[PDB]
Amino acid sequence: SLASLYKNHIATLQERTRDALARFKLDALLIHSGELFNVFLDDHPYPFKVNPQFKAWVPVTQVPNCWLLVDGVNKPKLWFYLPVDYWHNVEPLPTSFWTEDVEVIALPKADGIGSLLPAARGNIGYIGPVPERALQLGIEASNINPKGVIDYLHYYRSFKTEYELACMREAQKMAVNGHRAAEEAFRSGMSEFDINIAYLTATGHRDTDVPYSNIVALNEHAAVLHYTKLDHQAPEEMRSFLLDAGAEYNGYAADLTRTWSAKSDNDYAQLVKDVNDEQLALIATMKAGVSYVDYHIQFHQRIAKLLRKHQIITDMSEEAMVENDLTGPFMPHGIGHPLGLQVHDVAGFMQDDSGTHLAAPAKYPYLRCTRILQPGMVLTIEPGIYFIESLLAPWREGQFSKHFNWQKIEALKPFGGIRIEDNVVIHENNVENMTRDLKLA
Amino acid sequence: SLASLYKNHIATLQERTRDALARFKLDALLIHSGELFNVFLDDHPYPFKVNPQFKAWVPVTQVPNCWLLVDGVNKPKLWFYLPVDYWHNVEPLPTSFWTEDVEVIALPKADGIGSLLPAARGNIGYIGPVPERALQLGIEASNINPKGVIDYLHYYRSFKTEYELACMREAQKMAVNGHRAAEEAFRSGMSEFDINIAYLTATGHRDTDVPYSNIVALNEHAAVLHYTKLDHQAPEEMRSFLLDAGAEYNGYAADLTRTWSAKSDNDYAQLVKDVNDEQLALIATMKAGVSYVDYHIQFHQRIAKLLRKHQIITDMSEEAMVENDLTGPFMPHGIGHPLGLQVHDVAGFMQDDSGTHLAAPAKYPYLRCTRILQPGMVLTIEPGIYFIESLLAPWREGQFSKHFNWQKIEALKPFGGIRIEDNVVIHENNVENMTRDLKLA
Ligand SMILES: [Mg+2]
Ligand SMILES: [Mg+2]
Ligand SMILES: [Mg+2]
Ligand SMILES: [Mg+2]
Repeated sequence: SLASLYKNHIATLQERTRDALARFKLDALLIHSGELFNVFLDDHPYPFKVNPQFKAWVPVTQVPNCWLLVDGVNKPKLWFYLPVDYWHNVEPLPTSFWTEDVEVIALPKADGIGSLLPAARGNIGYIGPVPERALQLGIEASNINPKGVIDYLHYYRSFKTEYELACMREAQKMAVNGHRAAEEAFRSGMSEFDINIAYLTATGHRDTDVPYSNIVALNEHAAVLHYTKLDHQAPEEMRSFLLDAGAEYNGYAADLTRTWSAKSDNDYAQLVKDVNDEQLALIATMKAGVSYVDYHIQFHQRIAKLLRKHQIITDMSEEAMVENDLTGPFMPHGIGHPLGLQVHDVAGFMQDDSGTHLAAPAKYPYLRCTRILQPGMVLTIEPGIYFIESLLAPWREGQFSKHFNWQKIEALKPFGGIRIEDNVVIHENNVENMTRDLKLA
Repeated sequence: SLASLYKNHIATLQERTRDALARFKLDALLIHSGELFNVFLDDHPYPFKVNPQFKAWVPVTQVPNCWLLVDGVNKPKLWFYLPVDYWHNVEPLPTSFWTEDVEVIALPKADGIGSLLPAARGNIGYIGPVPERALQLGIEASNINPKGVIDYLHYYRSFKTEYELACMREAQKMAVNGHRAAEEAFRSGMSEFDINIAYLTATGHRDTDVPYSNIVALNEHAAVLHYTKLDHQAPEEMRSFLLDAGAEYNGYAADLTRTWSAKSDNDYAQLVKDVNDEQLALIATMKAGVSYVDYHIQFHQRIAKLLRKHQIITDMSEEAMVENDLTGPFMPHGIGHPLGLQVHDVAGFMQDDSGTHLAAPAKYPYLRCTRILQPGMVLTIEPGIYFIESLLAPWREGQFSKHFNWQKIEALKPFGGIRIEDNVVIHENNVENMTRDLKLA
């Protein structure tokens, strides 16, 4: 099943590659997995992060010095770095399903790749993180990471193959398990550090191989959007927990966010439940052929609803709240973004395979996606509401200050904020919510 | 007390810097903490690894875009990157023990540094991982990471101040706690992954912030010198555990290795005990004024003694065993190296402040230290005995094959290997074993 899906994946990628080579007048693409490099003045290596364009073809993510030659017609060729040394642990020559559709060739020495490459290299496009290596290998200067080919392929990354979707559902499983374990850790009164430990234990991940840094935010930290630190002692009293964490399977990411209240009978808990319901309703409105921006704006309308309902903003209609941008400081980020091999996946602004860029509207400058919904797309939906003094301050001084319930805002600050993130897949007649299909409350 | 020590530290570094600047004809050093950089084609950042030369002055290890300006006479100036935006964690400048000896100035934008630096930059030497940024700031290309100054400073990093020693002792405490918890995990039959969890829990480290990747090796994996993988299921039969792991405090590293046998009554357990005792005896022989190579060779003699005692190598004297290099494949690495801000600390081969280089002897090409011991040096002592087929097998094709007890070697291979590592401080008339002072058995 997964194997046959992978045969389709290879066929799709071969077609895209063939079209790209035809358009940009190239013979083939040489895709480099990457190389190790050390910290300044030290021999301490940075962790290896594989070229996304490399793992786009094959599930090999932990091996540098690998090389993929593709022409869209012949069987893809993979030179797989296989050093023989007693120092390091070395990955064996892979023989999994994918090796049936990809010709795997052992590469004992990294500098042995040059003699194995095609004789004529003048029309080969190199894609990889080491341009100097490409130049050494006889790749023409302009064929080193050519932006036209890269943009083309990125545009087509927007549309996931069935194999990719299967991989992403598998990542969803791991992330869900992690989130449940983390919630249990929170309920037990554990610190952010220990909660993180519980998440990693449940997922089988290390902090060095999660698709992105975990956000384990207790209380006020929930209002901190890029919170990546971990307190080693639990707060004096538990109030709230925002967890933005995910997982990875065959290079494909899940990226989930859940928010919990320590108590269930306060304003904050009610607000969390409301954000949940609004998120689900928004998703229920989603369909192909509609701009993603529409859904961003839509959630700002829902924010206006919640602000009015909870008496956070008073003496103003929801419509006027949106018109005057009062909802702006409460969700100062976008409703979400494409998801795939990368967490913030490529082509979020790209309208065609020629690289046409459509920026976010000035009113919502941090929106990461301006794409028309089409079947095959995988997108995050991550609405939130936060109470951030630096953003609220100018409002307190301005003409709309009287509309803000500063007392209640102060009362909500110690709870930080709320975000609820699912990952969905656009289909012809519906939207598949992978996260909720796994019943993550 | 740490404040007073730090004041002394500042005085020391000031004088070193003054002398270096006078010698290599510069007015000041501009030392850059570093910059974030992302994965190829992604917005996923690599973990931040501070410039060792930067944390050499101040205990700031997690903040990019910081700049130290030092002339060796006036109070050190530190522009501390302190951005004001509703993302990540917002807080004021540090007011810790070190902020009275250094002038700390908030830097809200990374590109604002250039207008805050002295106008005359023709004689300012840049030290940092971003030469391009130095060029942008008008630093002469020949003054970007100047070899003379860097080598000089590296040479003097060999001699730790009292502040540095204190920090290293704290790191020792952390690491010792980790090793104890890890041994306990091992005895309980836990997988490498769970043992690593236990280590991280006891030290309070993350995999992303350990000074070097943990080596958690069960059974045969102990024969793999750089084993940084983790099995998630415990092996069928527990036989051995080699743990090479450490900790960091104020940017200063501890690096410890311990080896345990599942059973206490077999040959392997006895060999582990013997290696431990021989390590301790070697350390008991250590003296200032003596070459480190002497101690490397000495431990090869001790290895010869053990191999003879255990009937692993037969019918050859210890002296002849060393002369013919039969002990070679049993410890294919150095006896140790300088330790400090970096794990493999600097100036290991550097004989003077002019950068004179003394290579390891050809017989022991992987020895990382050729220094004469002097008071204030911190060194690792990490002897080991391993059973590595790729290194042992060729001896069967040679004239000394008859001296190898291949049967016993075959019996010992399932246990992998043994390494016992302590971190020691050289003093005038004694050697301080920080690790054993903490009673890590
Ligand atoms: Mg997220
Ligand atoms: Mg997201
Ligand atoms: Mg060491
Ligand atoms: Mg070590």
